[PDB]
Amino acid sequence: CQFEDLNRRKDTKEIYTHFTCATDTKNVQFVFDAVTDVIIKNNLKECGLY
Amino acid sequence: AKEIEFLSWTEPFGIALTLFAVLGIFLTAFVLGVFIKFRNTPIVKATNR
Repeated sequence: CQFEDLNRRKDTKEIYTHFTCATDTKNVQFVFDAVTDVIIKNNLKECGLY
Repeated sequence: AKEIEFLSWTEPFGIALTLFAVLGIFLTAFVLGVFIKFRNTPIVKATNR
C-alpha cells in the first residue's frame, strides 16, 4: 500500500503488484495477463469508449 | 344522409393516443437531456455517445 501510493497519475495509468519469491514460477502468466489487459484498455481509450 | 367513418381527432379514443405519443416524445427528450448533462461520466462514455 505504501509503495503503490506514490503514483499521482491514477486517472491514466495503473499498477500491477504480485508478490514473488525465488521458488515462484507463475510470473510469466502474470506478465502475459497484465500486458493483455493494458493493450485492451489502451484500445478502448483510442476509440473513446473508456 | 349517409355517415362518414374515420378516426377523428376529437374522438375519445384518438385523444389518448395523442397524449401517449406526446408522453413518449417527452420521455425521449428527458433521456437525451440527461445524457447531454452527464456528458463524460464513465457510464455514458462506455456506450457510444
